[PDB]
Amino acid sequence: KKYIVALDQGTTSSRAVVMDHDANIISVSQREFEQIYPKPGWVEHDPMEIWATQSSTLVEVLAKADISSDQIAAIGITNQRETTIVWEKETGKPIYNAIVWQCRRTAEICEHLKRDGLEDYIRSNTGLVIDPYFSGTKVKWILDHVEGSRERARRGELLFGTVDTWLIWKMTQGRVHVTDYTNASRTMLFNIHTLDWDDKMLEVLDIPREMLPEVRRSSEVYGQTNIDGKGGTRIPISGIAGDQQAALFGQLCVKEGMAKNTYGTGCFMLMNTGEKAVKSENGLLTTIACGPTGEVNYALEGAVFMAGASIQWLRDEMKLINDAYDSEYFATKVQNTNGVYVVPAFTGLGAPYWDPYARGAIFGLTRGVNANHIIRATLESIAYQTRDVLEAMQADSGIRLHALRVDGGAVANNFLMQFQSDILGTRVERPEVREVTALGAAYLAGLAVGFWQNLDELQEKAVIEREFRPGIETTERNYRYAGWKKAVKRAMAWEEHD
Amino acid sequence: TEKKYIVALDQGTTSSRAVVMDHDANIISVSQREFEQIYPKPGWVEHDPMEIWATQSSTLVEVLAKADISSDQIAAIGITNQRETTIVWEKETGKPIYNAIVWQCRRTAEICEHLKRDGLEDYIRSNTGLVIDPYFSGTKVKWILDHVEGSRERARRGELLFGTVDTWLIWKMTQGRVHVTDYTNASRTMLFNIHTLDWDDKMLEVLDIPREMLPEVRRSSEVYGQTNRIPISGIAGDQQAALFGQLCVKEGMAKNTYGTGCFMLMNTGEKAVKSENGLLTTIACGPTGEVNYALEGAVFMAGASIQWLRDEMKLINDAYDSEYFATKVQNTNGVYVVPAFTGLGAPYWDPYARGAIFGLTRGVNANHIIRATLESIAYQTRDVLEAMQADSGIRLHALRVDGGAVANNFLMQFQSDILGTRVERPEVREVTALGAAYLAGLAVGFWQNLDELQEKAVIEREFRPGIETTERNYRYAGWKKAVKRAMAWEEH
Amino acid sequence: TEKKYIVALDQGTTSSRAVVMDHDANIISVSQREFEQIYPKPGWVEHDPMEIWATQSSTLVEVLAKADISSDQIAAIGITNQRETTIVWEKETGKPIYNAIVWQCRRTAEICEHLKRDGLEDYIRSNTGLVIDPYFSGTKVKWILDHVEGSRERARRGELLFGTVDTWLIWKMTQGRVHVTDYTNASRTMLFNIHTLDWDDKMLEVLDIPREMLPEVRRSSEVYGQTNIDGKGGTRIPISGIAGDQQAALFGQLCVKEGMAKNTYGTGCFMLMNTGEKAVKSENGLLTTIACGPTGEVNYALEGAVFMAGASIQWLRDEMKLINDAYDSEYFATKVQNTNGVYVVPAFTGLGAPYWDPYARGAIFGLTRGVNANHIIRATLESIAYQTRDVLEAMQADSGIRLHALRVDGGAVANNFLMQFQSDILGTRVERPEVREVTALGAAYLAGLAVGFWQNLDELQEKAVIEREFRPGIETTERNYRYAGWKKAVKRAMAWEE
Amino acid sequence: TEKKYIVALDQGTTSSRAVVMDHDANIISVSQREFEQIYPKPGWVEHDPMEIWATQSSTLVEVLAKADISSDQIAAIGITNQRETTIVWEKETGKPIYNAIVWQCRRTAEICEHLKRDGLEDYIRSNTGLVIDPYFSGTKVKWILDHVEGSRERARRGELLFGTVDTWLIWKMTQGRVHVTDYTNASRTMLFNIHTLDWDDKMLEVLDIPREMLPEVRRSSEVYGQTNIGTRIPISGIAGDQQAALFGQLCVKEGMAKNTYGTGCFMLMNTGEKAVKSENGLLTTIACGPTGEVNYALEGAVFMAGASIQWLRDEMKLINDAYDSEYFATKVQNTNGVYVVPAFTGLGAPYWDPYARGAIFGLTRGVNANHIIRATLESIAYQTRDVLEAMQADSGIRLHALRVDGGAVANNFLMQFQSDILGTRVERPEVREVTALGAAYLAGLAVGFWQNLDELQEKAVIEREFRPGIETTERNYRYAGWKKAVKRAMAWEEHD
Ligand SMILES: [Cl-]
Ligand SMILES: [Cl-]
Ligand SMILES: [Cl-]
Ligand SMILES: [Cl-]
Ligand SMILES: [Mg+2]
Repeated sequence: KKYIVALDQGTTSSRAVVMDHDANIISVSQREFEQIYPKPGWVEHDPMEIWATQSSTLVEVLAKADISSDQIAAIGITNQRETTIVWEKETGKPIYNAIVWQCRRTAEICEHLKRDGLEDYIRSNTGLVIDPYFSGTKVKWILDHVEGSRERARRGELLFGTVDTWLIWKMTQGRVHVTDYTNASRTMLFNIHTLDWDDKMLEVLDIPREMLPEVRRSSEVYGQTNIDGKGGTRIPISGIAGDQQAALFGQLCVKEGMAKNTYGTGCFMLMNTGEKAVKSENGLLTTIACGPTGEVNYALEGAVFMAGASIQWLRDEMKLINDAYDSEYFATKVQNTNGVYVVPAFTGLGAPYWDPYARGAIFGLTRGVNANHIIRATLESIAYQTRDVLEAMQADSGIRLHALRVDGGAVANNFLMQFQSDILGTRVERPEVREVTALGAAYLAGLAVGFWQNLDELQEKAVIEREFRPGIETTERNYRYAGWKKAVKRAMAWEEHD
Repeated sequence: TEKKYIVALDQGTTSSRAVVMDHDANIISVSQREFEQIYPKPGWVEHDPMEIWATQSSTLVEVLAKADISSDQIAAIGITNQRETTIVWEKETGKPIYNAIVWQCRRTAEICEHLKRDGLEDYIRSNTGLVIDPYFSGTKVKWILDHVEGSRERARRGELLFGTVDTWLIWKMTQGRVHVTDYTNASRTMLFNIHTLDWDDKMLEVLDIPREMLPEVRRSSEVYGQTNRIPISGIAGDQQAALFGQLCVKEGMAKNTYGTGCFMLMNTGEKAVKSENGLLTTIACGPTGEVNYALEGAVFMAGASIQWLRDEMKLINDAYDSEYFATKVQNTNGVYVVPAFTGLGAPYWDPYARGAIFGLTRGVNANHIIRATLESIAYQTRDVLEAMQADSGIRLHALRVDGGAVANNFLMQFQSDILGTRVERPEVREVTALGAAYLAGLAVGFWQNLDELQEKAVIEREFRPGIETTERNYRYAGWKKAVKRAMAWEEH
Repeated sequence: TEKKYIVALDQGTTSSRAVVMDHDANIISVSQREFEQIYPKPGWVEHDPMEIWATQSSTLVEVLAKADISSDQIAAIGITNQRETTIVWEKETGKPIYNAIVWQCRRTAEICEHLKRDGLEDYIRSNTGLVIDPYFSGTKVKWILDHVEGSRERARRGELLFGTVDTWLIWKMTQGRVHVTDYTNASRTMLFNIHTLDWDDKMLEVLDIPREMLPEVRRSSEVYGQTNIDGKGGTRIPISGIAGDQQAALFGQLCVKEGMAKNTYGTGCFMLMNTGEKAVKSENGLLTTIACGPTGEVNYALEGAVFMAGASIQWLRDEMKLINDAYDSEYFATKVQNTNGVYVVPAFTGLGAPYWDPYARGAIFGLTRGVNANHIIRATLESIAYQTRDVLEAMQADSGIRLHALRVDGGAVANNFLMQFQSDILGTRVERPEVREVTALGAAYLAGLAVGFWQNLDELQEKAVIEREFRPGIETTERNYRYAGWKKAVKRAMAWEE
Repeated sequence: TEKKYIVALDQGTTSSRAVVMDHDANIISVSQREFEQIYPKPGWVEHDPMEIWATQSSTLVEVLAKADISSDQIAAIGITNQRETTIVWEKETGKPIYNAIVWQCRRTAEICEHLKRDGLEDYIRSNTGLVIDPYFSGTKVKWILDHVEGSRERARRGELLFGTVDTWLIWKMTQGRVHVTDYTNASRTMLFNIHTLDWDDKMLEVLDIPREMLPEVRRSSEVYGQTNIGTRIPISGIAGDQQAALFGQLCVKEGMAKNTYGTGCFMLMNTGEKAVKSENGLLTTIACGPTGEVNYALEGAVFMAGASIQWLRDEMKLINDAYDSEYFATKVQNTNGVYVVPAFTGLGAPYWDPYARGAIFGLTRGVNANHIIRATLESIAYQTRDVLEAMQADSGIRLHALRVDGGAVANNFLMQFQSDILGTRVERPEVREVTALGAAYLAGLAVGFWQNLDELQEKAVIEREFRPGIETTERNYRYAGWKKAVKRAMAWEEHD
């Protein structure tokens, strides 16, 4: 029973990772799935495509490595947060697509919450902001959309889950309907202080309590997946955390004030705040994180909706880059953006603005602007967003970072890391293993079954592959950023409300 | 011999053209010759007056040679040209004292800022019809006088001559015997009073321009002189020649010329309409070549925006023209592209605007952006048309169109739809040449008038608004929202 | 549970695929997974057998997960595969002793030169159906035994096993219990006697291949074994059909009677005609191979493959950059009424059937000053059709059968210009069916027959729909005139390379 | 007025050009104007004579307008031109009875088969210096007469005139007063005896060409007449363009050779006052001696050089004005095994195969547009090597340097590859319009603008030198592959 598997069910792909007791990566597999847009500003996934791709990557990562099922000591599950699925208990059939965290469809529902004066309650009790980001209003949308569904839900016929929950339920043939505190905290239906569902929110959004999973700590045996057969060895699912929380954990940011920024589909900066919730006065989120020994901690979070996804757009939709010839290649073919800024509000703006009516915009164009400039600006936007959240986080926490601890695939991009260093005037420390999300999920799972004894067993794993140090002075820094803010302001409030 | 043809010379911004027409105004022969655009620094635009002349004389010879027409056969020559572009030369030697400073040149921005700051916006609009912008010739003559040590005294002395391109051609053609312009050209200089139909003393003073350097100003249809001997008997600025060639000779008749930029003019009969909506008030030609007035607005980046796509975004070409892609999608998925690359002209006149793209989401693709870039041509045209309808209280039923881009059926239908207006595409596309020919021809009796020409003119296609037109105000609203965000981008 | 589905596994050259079909042979669900093409040196082509395995396994899990089908609802699995591609592994450990050597690999060119030189062309043709070329498996197995010191003695000792991709998959799928191939796949090895239907003693001798390494050879329709994809205590699903991909496509097109032919358009073209129960020896540069009759019994076929078809359009797009996408081909080609006298012979990797000239190289003819880009695009499309005629003239010449119709499949069949011109240049009707998944259908039919899911093919054939029929639109004179120039062109592309 | 300038008109295959130069032979002003290449079917090549006239008159007007030079300041005009290209027109009206049939056109292949069948090879080479090929004017004149019912009878009535382009231009510029040609142009017609220096009645009889349509043949440097462009300006120099280039390169003594890269490329060597017979597939033709008197040359004629680039740009769109052939070609270090045999219009010297058509070989999956561009450029150098070796064979001279032109086709990349493939230095004078210069010299001499070539000889031109950058083994490998490719493009087109 020699390995731990992390299932990392992402916004744009499903991945599976096999790790050994030394905590080295032995095998990895990834499968993409379709991003569905039924209209502009909407974002959907097919839950059966989420399941299929995640189940199949698990099969593939063992097959390719010639690992048999019975050698797996435990599974850890980590996932794209907020994304919302509602299905039939009896058949497993979804009643609607997954509504992705990114989708803006519930803006109008959000306006109602705000009009009803719920801002303070929601922040005080859930740590969250009123925005289409969070699951609660998505659940409402689906129930309002599917005639009869509310009554069925009362009848107990319909289940809600975030993606962790959908996955476990499918992996356990429906025996387990569960979530962890970190995922639950993103739903806007869960009280992050009492550590239970919040009845006022359920009342407000008219969501039957019967739909809801049990909520548990992120390091604990939740159940059995019969991937060694129904007659085989027991393979327990024993770690769950929302992906950004799992990255925080795998970065060993388990002490108050410790922070990381993950570069994925989006960008997400979290700082652990120990056992105490810190209120944001600067447009951030208060959320649940994982303590040293898997207990409930709190974090501050800045969520940026588009980072890597903007590069994917360049590739897949604008076809301005490809595999052979990536973004860093083109970007560095030019010395600046020639005045161009790109505000990547493809799905509205997240922290610290929270404007679901913002839409993607490009500024500063002249006749001598080419593709490389636009490319380069799209990349710089990742760094500019980060500064936005970093500054807000410093204000809320009282803490100035002397170094930015980063992870995610995009960190492989030297141009981006250096520009990030530059625009912040802070060093950036890049690690040798970049997919820290999966590692976090592994550690949680592993700790739960005693594969590891403690986390400090894992202290010496990470290697700072590179340190980036600022190559520009305050004046330039500050000038470039000022223009960013000019761009952002012009992108805001684009979409006409319902 | 028997004089069976009229010749139009159209000296343009990037090429010199010569066109030959018969009494039925059939296009018999056409020649086009490119010439160098000089950019000595960013935003600066110059021409070599000797290359303008050589390419204009050469195309005249070429167009006749190829058609086997001789001089004895030519009733008259009409002259039409890129306006505002400014030349200062030596009366004695015919030598320029500096390049032509092209209408596109932005070198006089500071002088313009000071004029406006000194409170002169109304005086200038009122008396010249113009906006205080580096577009127009006055500031460019000043610049040259200021640049060339000693010239202002030589100008006073009578040693130096000013001309727009019409004046320069005609002077060269008459070997210096005729120093003349028409009203339409003069109206573009910012030195001419459009009401008194004479040079404006106050402008000459504030810009410090000696009166002895200026040509005589005459009708657009009058025999001005001769060239080895053919009568030269028509002159109009190019956009005014196009308006004429479109036979827009009655109040309320309008055209749009699609090119690198768009130039829309509407005839306002014999009365000058003062703009309060960001347009130009200018001189035009009435039915018999007499002074009429017009409202005008130019969109500086139209065709140019597609060229950006071609060459810089490199998203398109000859194989793959914009219409190909545009039509791969049934809309822009909420995208608007404001190609304010050089700022915004009429009706905004914001030099600080820069180009921008709006409404992006995850599923937006290159085709939506290509489409939206084409659409912008139609939106910017709407901007001008709304202004013109506002200034004039004339709501158009139909717009006459010309230029290359009129061939683009997608664009013309979208244009009709976004306007709610018929768009009339003519059979005979050489409207600038026709305008100049008609002028020249009237002047010499080739035609007694324009009635039969009117009668026989054919519209090759009329676009009318489809049901998509009912969305035009929703769409347009999004556009105006985009323009507002592209404005005032550039830091002073 | 009611076994309502058949699954086809279609392990291809560049991807592994899994397809689910119901009793009406509706396509219920498809999955496809790419795997790495290994090019160790120019001309050399490898696959990792563990990647083939992992991707094929994973897609079968994926296709059923997405469709919500469980293993107990599968009546049978049918297997089809990229032919000739060769694997040698250790029986004991399941470990390959070397990468798969793909059909496309040219490494054995010198072995083949020596076979020819040693006079064996007729013996090889008469007994195996095959041409002496690196294409086929036998020399590949020799290369591996030669390369891997000691391997032939272990082979003798029954320690090493040979398989084509069918054989590898089924051995993996049966946990090593079943080492089998079908007649179609075996016929491609150059070690199998197509007349005695046993491994050929002389071939095994000449190539010094131990008979102990070779699988048992069986019908293309017959239960071979059982796989379990659930694990211990799971369902055992019958594996009950096997054909080489091109044969499966033949079968799928229901070309089960003498005279019936199909062409599959892809990167290459693969053309086969059924010759019933009797083998036709080629005098005209074709292959004689084993195929499947109406009840999955041994029939024979003539075959010829055009190696560059679709690939030539890929060249126009990627290398010449004359189009943005392949799909635009027909659009450009049709902007002109003809090619202005141009022919394009895309012999980029030599010429396959009917020529078999590895030394040919691509060439373009008939250029004059007024020849433009669309003339060249149009000619490059036309080449596909011309190369097709080369093979079909040979096949008529070999068989004496002038085709009633040609059934077509593959992406390019969507190209009506191409399909019409194909009809035209052949003087033969082209039949485009409503089905596209003809390889997988073929493998499905064979599996289904074996387990009695279908009693026979009678109603599949009854219910079979031709979606488009192209009829020739030029006379004999013209088609013959045009062809003669094509022929003149090919002759000058030949024997180019030193 | 002081007559301080000479103008030369260089009416080429692709464009008409005018150049105005001073007494030091410095170019004051140049203009070039393209015109349509008309292909009524593959293999055929035509020009509109009225477009030739128009673009040539316009450029003349343009150079002077530009430079501000009046007619009374010009001592003389010299005329040079694309050779062989044939025009027949109506004397009374100036109307052509058919397009110009360009030298390139292959339409008269069948007429040439008959000449060949008739055993005329030797007669034609002995008397005209030429090869039986559609290249030359005579068969093109036959074709036009044959084509236009009643034309022969009109011609005998004096109603129809024949001219090469020199003749057409001078006729047009003199309003029909002068119908003339020079020895060099006439030599290219296959109707003119290069030894007796008069029309050849056997060739006229055999092609059934009425003597009445022919112009007068004169010295290449002599006052022919004058044109009002106003003062009448002396027209006083005419040479075929490649002979004018030879003259402008100052190749006026025996053994002096050059290669001019244009639409096509053309290697000529002056052989003084003696005609040398080619045994190696070249032409014997008329050239100009130091005072513009009759000399002889050997000539290698390559049909497609610059034109192959035009094809790339204009028809294939593989290159553009902004990014040129040298730009792309240099993006790759070789052609990845590709050869382009640019027989777009048949093969010239030394092969003389009017049935060849353009062909590309050696294609593999990794061959890209850059390899093909480059290979197109290389073909220009390979064809040059073909003619150079023949020329060495015919002349008995081993060249130690190739003297080339300074025009637009003779780019750095090509010049370096030329050197490499030859194993000889290439010398490129920084002279842009060497053809026009030749024509200018001729005209100037005629009017005494210059007294002789002496002081022109002493003008130190900048000259660039390229040295061989590869070794024999490679050179010879590369060239062998070329020959392999040529063979396979030969004999492509089915005969009529
Ligand atoms: Cl369980
Ligand atoms: Cl006068
Ligand atoms: Cl079994
Ligand atoms: Cl004369
Ligand atoms: Mg076990």
